[PDB]
This record gives sequence, structure tokens and C-alpha cells, in this order.
Amino acid sequence: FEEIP
Amino acid sequence: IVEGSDAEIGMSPWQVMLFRKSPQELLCGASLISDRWVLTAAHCLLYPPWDKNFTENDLLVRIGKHSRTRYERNIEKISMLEKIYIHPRYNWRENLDRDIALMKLKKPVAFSDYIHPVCLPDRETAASLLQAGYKGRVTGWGNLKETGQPSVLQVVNLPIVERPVCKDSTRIRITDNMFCAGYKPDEGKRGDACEGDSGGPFVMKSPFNNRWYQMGIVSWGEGCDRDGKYGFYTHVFRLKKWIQKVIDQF
Amino acid sequence: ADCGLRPLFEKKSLEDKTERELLESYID
Ligand SMILES: CCc1cc(OCC(C)(C)CN(C)C)cc([C@@H](Nc2ccc(C(=N)N)cc2)C(=O)O)c1
Ligand SMILES: [Ca+2]
Ligand code: NA
Repeated sequence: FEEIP
Repeated sequence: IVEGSDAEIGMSPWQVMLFRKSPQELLCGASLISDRWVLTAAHCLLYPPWDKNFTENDLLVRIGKHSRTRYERNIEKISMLEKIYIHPRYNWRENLDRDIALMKLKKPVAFSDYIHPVCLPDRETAASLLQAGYKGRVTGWGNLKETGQPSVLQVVNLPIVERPVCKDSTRIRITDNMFCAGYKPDEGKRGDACEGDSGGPFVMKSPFNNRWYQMGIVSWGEGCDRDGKYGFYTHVFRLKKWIQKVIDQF
Repeated sequence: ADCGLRPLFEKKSLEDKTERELLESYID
């Protein structure tokens, strides 16, 4: 999963 | 979802992703029912046989998503949980009877082109629509096969199955709080929910008022998309009094 | 009041590609 801000 | 297809943009704007913080991974599906309330399957949150017991701080809710893995800047909204509410008579010991939970969000979510609540059925909706052969729609980011993972939200349309046929397909006890859906071997067509899709919605579009209603929640199944097996879904209408009670009190 | 009406579909009188399959199953 792409990192969440 | 096995043997489904890519969702269109904004096709399921009530779709919610339950997202584990640590490690980052898909926990389950879910659905948006107002600006503050999210519906899912209890077993997504509580399942002692697998030592699953998630507290509010363990997960996030991601709403307005299409892509499984991407952070969808300017589109998706991330919400934290204030409180989880599991049905007090959820049966995790045997058959997942009353597999249903609500989650109240810490702050209301803003509706957009990508984010909008689904309706819940009333008695009339259920009697008219929850009939063998009538098709509903199941969506999720779960496994593409029983034995990989989709790029984007998957969708499959599946007919509700006669209760005797559902019962005769399994050794598990089927209750009035459950229904099953899927094609029969002789029907040729395929499709099922799978691991990772639990908690997601089974919806139907009323031919009377052109609104979408969440009739089921993805609960369980034995494998995925096997011939002679059917997916089992929580009967939302049957559990609506509990839904109302929780929202009215909390 | 607006539950179940999709901004990108019902709200703008557009149909998705497979909703007709559901309608066709609703026979009674
Ligand atoms: C907690 C109940 C449960 C059991 C389950 O079986 C797991 C097995 C078969 C891989 C192993 N069992 C014997 C422990 C798998 C699930 C999975 N959910 C699920 C949902 C729908 C379908 C379907 N319609 N085909 C299949 C699975 C899950 O949540 O992991 C949930
Ligand atoms: Ca049986
Ligand atoms: Na099957």
C-alpha cells in the first residue's frame, strides 16, 4: 500500500 | 471478488475500506450509511477463533476509493473511529449468525461525487426485492481467486438463491438472519465474494424509486466461487431494529 | 433523503454498464 499522509 | 469486473468511477460511492494501521493492509469491506455511521460484518472486528479483536485505534476508514493500493489524493477521505458497536447476539462460536457491526466516525465525512450513503431497506423493500432469482451487486477489494489482488474495486452481480438450495449446499446451520447468493452449476455464469470482501455491501436497485438499498453484508463462504457452493450474506432488514437502536441511542 | 442516489449516475440520469441486468431479474 502507498503511504498515507 | 472472483469472476467479477472493474468498477466504474463512482459506481459504489458508499464503498468503504477498513484499513489496518499496523501492518498496513486491507482488513475488510464496509459501507457508508450516513455522514457519521459505517456498516460492516462483526467478524471483521471480532473473531476469537483467529485471535482477532480490533479496537477503535487499530484501524482507519477509507471512503471514496477506487484503486486498492494508491493514496487517492483529492478523492478519498480518511476517517478515524470513535466507537465500534458489535451486535450483542453475534454468534462467532458456530455459524456467524447476526454477523453485523456499526462504527461511528470521529467527525462527519463530506459527501462528494465519490462519497455518498446507501439506503437501508424497510419491510416493504425487503419483501419486494429479497426473492430467489432477483440479482444484487457485491463489491470489494478482496482476492480475485480462492488460491491475486485487484488493482481497482471489483463488482459482480449475483442472483439470490432459494433457501432450501442454500441449506442443501452446506453442513453449516443457516439462520433466518442469513441469505445466500450465486449462480448454480447449471446456470453457466460464475462469481463470488472472497477473502478480503467480508463486511462489504450486497446492494439492489429498487425498480420503484430508482434508489440503491443495502440488502446484505458479505459474511462467509466455503472457499470462493466453487460449483454447488454459495456466498452467505447477513440479512440487513432482519437486523434493522438493532441498527436503529444503536444510532438512536448513540 | 438523498440516500442511494449516486452523484455520477442517478443524480445525472446516467446508467452504469450492468444495472440493467439487475432490473431484468426483477420480474414479479
Ligand atoms: C470467519 C468466517 C470465515 C471463514 C473462512 O474460511 C476460512 C478457511 C476456509 C480458509 C479456513 N477455515 C477452515 C479456518 C473465510 C472467511 C473469509 N470471508 C469470506 C467471505 C465470503 C466468502 C465467499 N462468499 N466465498 C468466503 C470467505 C474471511 O473473512 O477471511 C470467513
Ligand atoms: Ca444442510
Ligand atoms: Na458457487
